Amino acid sequence: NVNSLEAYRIPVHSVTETGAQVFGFTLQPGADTVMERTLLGEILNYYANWSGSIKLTFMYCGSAMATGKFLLAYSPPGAGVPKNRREAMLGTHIIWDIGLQSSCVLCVPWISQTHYRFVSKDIYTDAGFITCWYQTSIVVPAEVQNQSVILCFVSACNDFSVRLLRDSPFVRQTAFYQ
Amino acid sequence: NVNSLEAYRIPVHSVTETGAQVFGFTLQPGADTVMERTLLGEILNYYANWSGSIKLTFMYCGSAMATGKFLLAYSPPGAGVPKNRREAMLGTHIIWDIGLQSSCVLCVPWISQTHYRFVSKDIYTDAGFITCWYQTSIVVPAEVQNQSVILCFVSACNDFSVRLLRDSPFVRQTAFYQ
Amino acid sequence: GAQVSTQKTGAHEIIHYTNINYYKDAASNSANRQDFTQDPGKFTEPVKDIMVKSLPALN
Amino acid sequence: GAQVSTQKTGAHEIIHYTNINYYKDAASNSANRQDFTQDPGKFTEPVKDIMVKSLPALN
Amino acid sequence: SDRVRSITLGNSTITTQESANVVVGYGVWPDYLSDEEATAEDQPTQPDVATCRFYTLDSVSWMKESQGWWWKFPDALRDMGLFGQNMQYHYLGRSGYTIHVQCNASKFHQGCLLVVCVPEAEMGAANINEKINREHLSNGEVANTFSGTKSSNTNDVQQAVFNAGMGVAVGNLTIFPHQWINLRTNNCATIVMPYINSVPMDNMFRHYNFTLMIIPFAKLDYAAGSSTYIPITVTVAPMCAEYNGLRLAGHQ
Amino acid sequence: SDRVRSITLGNSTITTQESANVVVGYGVWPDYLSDEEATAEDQPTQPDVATCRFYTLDSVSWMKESQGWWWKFPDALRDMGLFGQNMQYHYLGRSGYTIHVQCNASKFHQGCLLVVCVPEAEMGAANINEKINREHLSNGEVANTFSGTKSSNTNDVQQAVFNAGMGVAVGNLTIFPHQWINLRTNNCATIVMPYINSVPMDNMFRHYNFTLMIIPFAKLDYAAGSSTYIPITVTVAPMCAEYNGLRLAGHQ
Amino acid sequence: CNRSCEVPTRLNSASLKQPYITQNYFPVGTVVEYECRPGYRREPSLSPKLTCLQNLKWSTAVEF
Amino acid sequence: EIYCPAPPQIDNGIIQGERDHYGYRQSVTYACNKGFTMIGEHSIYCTVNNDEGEWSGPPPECRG
Amino acid sequence: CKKKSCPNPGEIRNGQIDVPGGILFGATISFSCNTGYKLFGSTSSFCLISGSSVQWSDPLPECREIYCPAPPQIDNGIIQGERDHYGYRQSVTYACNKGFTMIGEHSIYCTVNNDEGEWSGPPPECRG
Amino acid sequence: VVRVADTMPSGPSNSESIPALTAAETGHTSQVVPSDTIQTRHVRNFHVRSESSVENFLSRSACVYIVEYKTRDDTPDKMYDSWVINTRQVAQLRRKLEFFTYVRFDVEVTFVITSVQDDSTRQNTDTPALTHQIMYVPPGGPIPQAVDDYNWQTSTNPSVFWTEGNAPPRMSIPFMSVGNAYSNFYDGWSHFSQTGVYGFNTLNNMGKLYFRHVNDKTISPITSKVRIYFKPKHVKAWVPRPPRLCEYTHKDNVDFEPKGVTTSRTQLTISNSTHVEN
Amino acid sequence: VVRVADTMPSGPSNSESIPALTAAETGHTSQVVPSDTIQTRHVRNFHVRSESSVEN
Amino acid sequence: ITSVQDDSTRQNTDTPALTHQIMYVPPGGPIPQAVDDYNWQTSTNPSVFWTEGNAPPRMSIPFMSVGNAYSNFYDGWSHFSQTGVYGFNTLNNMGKLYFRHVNDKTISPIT
Ligand SMILES: CCCCCCCCCCCCC/C=C/[C@H](O)[C@H](N)CO
Ligand SMILES: CCCCCCCCCCCCC/C=C/[C@H](O)[C@H](N)CO
Repeated sequence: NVNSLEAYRIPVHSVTETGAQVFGFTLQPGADTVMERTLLGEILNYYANWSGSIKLTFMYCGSAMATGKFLLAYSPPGAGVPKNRREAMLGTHIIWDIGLQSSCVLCVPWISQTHYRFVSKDIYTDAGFITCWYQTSIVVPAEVQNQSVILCFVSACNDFSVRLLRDSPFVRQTAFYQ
Repeated sequence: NVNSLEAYRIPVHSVTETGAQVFGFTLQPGADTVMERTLLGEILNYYANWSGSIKLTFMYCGSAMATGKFLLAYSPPGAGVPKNRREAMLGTHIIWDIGLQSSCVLCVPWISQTHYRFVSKDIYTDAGFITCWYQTSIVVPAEVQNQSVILCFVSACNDFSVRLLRDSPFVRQTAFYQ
Repeated sequence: GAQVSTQKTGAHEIIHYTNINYYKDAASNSANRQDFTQDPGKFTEPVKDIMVKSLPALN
Repeated sequence: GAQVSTQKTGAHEIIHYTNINYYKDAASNSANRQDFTQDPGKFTEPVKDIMVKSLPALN
Repeated sequence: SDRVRSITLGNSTITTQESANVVVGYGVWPDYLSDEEATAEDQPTQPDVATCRFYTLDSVSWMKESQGWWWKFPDALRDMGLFGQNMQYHYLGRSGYTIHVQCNASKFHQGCLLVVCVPEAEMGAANINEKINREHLSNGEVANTFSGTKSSNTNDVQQAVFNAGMGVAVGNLTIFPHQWINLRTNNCATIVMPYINSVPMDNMFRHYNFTLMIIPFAKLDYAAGSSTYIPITVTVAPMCAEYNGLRLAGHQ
Repeated sequence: SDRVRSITLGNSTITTQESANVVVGYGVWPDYLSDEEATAEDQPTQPDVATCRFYTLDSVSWMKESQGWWWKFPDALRDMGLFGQNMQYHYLGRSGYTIHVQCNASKFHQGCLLVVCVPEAEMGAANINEKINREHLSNGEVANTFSGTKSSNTNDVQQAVFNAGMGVAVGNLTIFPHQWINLRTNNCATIVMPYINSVPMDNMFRHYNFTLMIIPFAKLDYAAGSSTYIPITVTVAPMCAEYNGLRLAGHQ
Repeated sequence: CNRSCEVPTRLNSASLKQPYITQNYFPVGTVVEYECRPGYRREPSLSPKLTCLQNLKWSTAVEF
Repeated sequence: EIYCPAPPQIDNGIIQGERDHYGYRQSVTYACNKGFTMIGEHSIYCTVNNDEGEWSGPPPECRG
Repeated sequence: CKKKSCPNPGEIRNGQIDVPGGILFGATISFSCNTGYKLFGSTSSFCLISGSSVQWSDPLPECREIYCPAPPQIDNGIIQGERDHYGYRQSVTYACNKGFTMIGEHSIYCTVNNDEGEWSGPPPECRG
Repeated sequence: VVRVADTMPSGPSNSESIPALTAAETGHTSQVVPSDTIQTRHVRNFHVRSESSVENFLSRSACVYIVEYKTRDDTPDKMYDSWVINTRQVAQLRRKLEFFTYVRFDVEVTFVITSVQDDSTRQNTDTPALTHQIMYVPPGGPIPQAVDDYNWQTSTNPSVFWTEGNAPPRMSIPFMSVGNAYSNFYDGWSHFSQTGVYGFNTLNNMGKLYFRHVNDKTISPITSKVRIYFKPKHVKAWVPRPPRLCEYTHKDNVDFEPKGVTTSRTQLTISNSTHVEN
Repeated sequence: VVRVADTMPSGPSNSESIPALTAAETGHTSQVVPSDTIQTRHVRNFHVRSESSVEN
Repeated sequence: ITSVQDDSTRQNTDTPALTHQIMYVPPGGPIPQAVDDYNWQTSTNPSVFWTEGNAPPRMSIPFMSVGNAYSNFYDGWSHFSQTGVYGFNTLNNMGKLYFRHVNDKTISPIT
């Protein structure tokens, strides 16, 4: 789905059993493959240190008759990835009720021991995990499409900062362009 | 007529049909062949940018019994060269009546999108066209010579400016002069 | 005709430097690496009828 | 014995420079590239009985 | 001297050195329509200097036996730049006019012209109870020509100079704003017509506002050796033009 | 409620009842060129409300597997009444724009659109080192259409949605003034672009100012029995337009 | 004896396939193709091909 | 379309750019040879009188 | 001396001519046909030398019109106003007979992919 | 800072004021502002006639000449060189200075010295750094005749020494003239009887430069060439003059081949292009 | 010297004030301070957006 | 600027210090066609000389553009008829640099 517009479409539908899940990735805006080539991640790859909070916005692009609740959760590192919904509700979560305001904001705060983390991968500055959980279900009436799509956004807060100018690991040149 | 004083003599006579024409050139004081080796054009060839308005003065050097009217017109670029007198009267023109004041002034203003144009030729800073039209005719009495001569002058206004010192493309040397 | 500014220094623990311009053109001067202002209100919040962020901002 | 002038700069958006003369002769000094005055009234309009430019200036 | 006049409109300028007195209108100068005499309700288009400027029509040749020429002026300016373009997109329009007629000769020449602006010059047909084609009334920027004898072309205007097309004595046409171009002393044919109608705005195509006529009363006459080709050039400007009722492109 | 908005320009008015917030520009409102940043010397033509009004472009049909459409807006308004006529007679011109994109469905429908105005969206060619025809960049009021797979039509634009023609990540196009038409809740696609260029006035034909793109990220999806034909209508207005350098009629 | 390129760019994770690994004389417009070395695996977002350009130098080849 | 007839040739003189057909409002300009002097107007033009093509005047003449 | 000028290339009907560097000796012009139109012949000419003057190296090319093939007939349903030829951006609207129900989109339209006419999707179907 | 003049707004006009009708017969350039013929707008213009001043036009490091001399020649005359100082053997600075009839300035003078090893059999050497002497001889002084002449001992004449590898030599020179200004053009004779030499050659009288290697005769020939770069500064100029059309032929007169006025055309009117097709 | 913005302390909340529920459909980036969703503490932050300026 | 002695038979020399010239030609000026061309005499064109072993050459250049700013992207054509060249290549127009050795022809090649 990389070679399509399906990379941005997160599937959501009605599930025959709750306690479930939707997705998850690792909070590394410039090391993780998910938010690597994003606007924040490409500004952030010319640097080598970062600091501050990170926002996540989830636009539910489904029908107006559809409704449901989600569990948007952040887990600081030190333990593993949570495997249940009840392990992920011990973290920093918000329960999102879909309604007339079709989007919500998960704010990932700055929980660290150092003032800075590396924009590349080291084990000393691990940053946590972001998971989303089917909490209840998707409930639709008759003659309404069950399978809908969530879109996820990312940006930075007003306390975000970058520090060490380096060259980006994505530019590559073999010969002069002529 | 380059190798004579006939380069400066513009012919004018009585024409058997009006709606006509007299001459025309391209407003490039240092690129166009007409005003290339002029005083303004030779000051202007040591530079590479110019700006400001340009004057044109037309001394009618004919008899004192001769009379007639002309259409002195400037056409900003974007369309082609006008081919009628009615296409050239859509521009910036003045109608010149020959009388006791034997000369008139066509003032070419600064109609541009940039502050500067190049004194050499590029397509991005085209500057327009200068044409003169038999509007009516030359009317003379008996035993008076029909064929007379217009002289054209050029100078610059009080808002004219030149910018980039370069060497002139007209100096050429092969060996030392001894 | 010198001018004295502050040096970039650490926090939680005002050193000055001096500067003289030697050339007649302003393109010759050293680069201005000490302007830290910003205004991200034309890219974020680029709307009409400015929102409140506590109201629903709809209906 | 220094002297402080203004640098040549752009318009629509007063920077100073300093100058010291080191040699005893005035032919040694740097060139005066900042005099922008003019008076084109001896080459243009070089006549007697100064015209008005709105009158016919004849008869 | 008062023989010299400059006239500046838009990006166009006319200089004359043998003017006599610039003739100008019924005493009234053109001005935009007030909102106390107005009828249409939407905002007018006072376009710019892009219409209020001089346009040069075609030249007619004055020979020894020429009789007279005429134009119809809201219709003659129908392909003259953005002015004509506004005519094709609006329903109602309104303007005064600065007409400047030029003609020159030498001092060994003789002959006299009459230049009249006639409002509502409704022409009569050559054969009596028969229609007139529009191409015989107004031919755009191209002049129609009077004759000396009575004319009998089909679907055409009765063109005798001594009745001026309308059916009056041609020496009585000095009741309208006019001048003379006596080749002894003139070139100053202005007539700055105001807007003259019986309604505050009008359609440019369906109505002709006035008619310019250039009739030589003392014919052109010269000795052998002088210039035999003497053109007459008519230049015309709209003044305080405005437009109303914008819709699709009109009737060509 | 703040879901309702009226927009009045000239003799045209748009009412919407499911607006969300009318999106408008870089924070800057369009205004006429000041005479302290001006370059050209003759008097500008601020024409009237005759250009500052809404024009409706063609409608494109949003199917289940549609990918995206684009326009080039100084060039798309080239036959839209007197606006386009001023483009053909002047050399320099300048305007902001009020773009209002409309699209509607029912509450049993789902799907989401992105509406971006991109300044200087220089498109890349399908085959690499080869010219592009002008008809493939801008087709007037008629939209060009992106694809899903890479394209290899000769003298044509590389049209993949996931690179947006320009060669970037398509999720990064929210850096430009934009909206979303989520069919759950929207119709309010304004973008009131100011004049954005690197020169105070520019040519309308030789330069394209910006590019409107309507890309569905969450595709249109409905159950059997709903209306399958869902059009998308784009309406566009010039604001504070002015024109300069009048000459003969231009390049069609 | 036309113009020819050099040996294609030696990558530390890919080797040439086997019409191209032996033969010299690469003219202009020649495409060559790489395979994953043992033991590596393909990255699907990159196409492992190299075109030799007009100036007798290959296109940029980084890590396939 | 109404046409004037063929324009009359003058003695000792030619027509500058003689067209094959002459419609309404169109003129012929008469030149004159070396050693001859024009008399009268240079050009006559085409008229319609009684729905009939007709030249407006007599052609000029060159004496010398 | 100075360069000679080749003749003015003029126009291609339903195509462009791109003249980046004038039409002097040693120039290059390029050729491209519009949307829905296909180029047949030459893509470029040079202002070469020909005898005692300069001429263009290739003759003027031609822009033929691209057509999608005949639209597929659906079972139990006709086409509203079926045209004989279908060019670019043009669509067929499928109707449906009495006693039958449409499934899917009504209309498909004509596309060009790899310089080739092609309908955009499958035609619909009427079950009843 | 002296900006250029601005454009003022105007409107319609119908009066006996005629700025377009002038008399060019009275030696007089008309001063028609563009707001007098067309209707203009208010333009606040911020341009400066800065880089068109005579200082900013002439104060660039121009040149005058190239000079060649060797360090091992069998003939003793090619071991040093000399140059009688004028500014009229290179056409660019000559034409630029001959825009004006009188000039008055100081000169900043720079030398650019480059040495090339000549061709010989024993071409593999170990040569130390060459050292050059540039001696100026004022008008009338004694001239050297060899490289080991004792006239090079520069006790009163100003001379400059230079070592290979450093910054180039540069020195300033005041207004060294006997009149009130320099003469670009002199319409007269040297003798009172209107005989002798004609033109500007009577007034040059600047003395001359002499160039040698300070080192002794090397074991392999090396040719050195020094380029004299003249650069005027502190400039005043009087009674301007048209730019020259024809090409220069010699350095001591103004003699020329008659060249036409400009480049030709094929016809006196313009039109649209008649090349290839649509 | 223009430091980055600080974090303010907060507490429990039960009201009709909803900073998390926004509309991303209005071209608008939400400006949720981290003290609006979780209970935070007073952080006096001393970081400078210095080396991210367009000159630097 | 770095120089490498090329490969030849007579490779043992005694070469003095190389001197370089970098001449800038503004857009429209005359171009050199050889190393002994007289267009290198830099009377109005700015040129920089450099000797082997010193600090590298460095000079400052003002905002040399005809518009109000530089353009990274241009969505338009060179000709008014929407033909010609497309993109940012219409607006480059910076002139060009020319590079030579000030010395005469050596007895061994050095690149
Ligand atoms: C040891 C270094 C001394 C260098 C001496 C070289 C220059 C000394 C002579 C003065 C230069 C005069 C400049 C040219 C004079 C006038 O401009 C010309 N006659 C042109 O009219
Ligand atoms: C003798 C030394 C002179 C050196 C001259 C070299 C540079 C002179 C040219 C000016 C450089 C312009 C910098 C690049 C311009 C813009 O950024 C590009 N168009 C990118 O948009």
